[PDB]
Amino acid sequence: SQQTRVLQEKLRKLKEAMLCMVCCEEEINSTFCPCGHTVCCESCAAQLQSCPVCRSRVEHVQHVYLPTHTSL
Amino acid sequence: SQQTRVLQEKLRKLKEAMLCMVCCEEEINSTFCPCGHTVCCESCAAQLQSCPVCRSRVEHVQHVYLPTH
Ligand SMILES: C[C@@H](O)C(=O)/N=C\c1ccccn1
Ligand SMILES: [Zn+2]
Ligand SMILES: [Zn+2]
Ligand SMILES: [Zn+2]
Ligand SMILES: [Zn+2]
Repeated sequence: SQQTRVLQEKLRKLKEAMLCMVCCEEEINSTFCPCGHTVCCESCAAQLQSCPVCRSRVEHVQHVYLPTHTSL
Repeated sequence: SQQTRVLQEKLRKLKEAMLCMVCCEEEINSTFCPCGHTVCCESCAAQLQSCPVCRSRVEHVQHVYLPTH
């Protein structure tokens, strides 16, 4: 039905929100400290000197283990 | 259809996985440092000495801003 298409869109947007905002290919699993923005995979986070959301300097990157994480 | 029911179930399980493991009522927004387990809301994380997942000592709690919030 049309409702199947609406639910597919909600699921797609929720899954896209869990993907790295820089590469769009890997799951988010890293936090920029101290600002706390959690928007990148570990490979993109290692290459950024400032946060891509708020431009605060990245003092260090904290790996995060989230219950939503998935793998092959 | 049955497909609508399958998608509703996937959405519900994904949303439940974003809720605090201690109170089950608020969204997860805090990380235990240095282990990195991100399983609690701020109020539940504030009072724990050890991580509820791995038992590592909690040196501090980092607030996290997630795009799914
Ligand atoms: C565009 C995206 O794939 C990407 O940026 N990849 C690596 C990188 C390089 C510089 C900064 C952050 N990430
Ligand atoms: Zn990335
Ligand atoms: Zn930031
Ligand atoms: Zn809680
Ligand atoms: Zn832990």
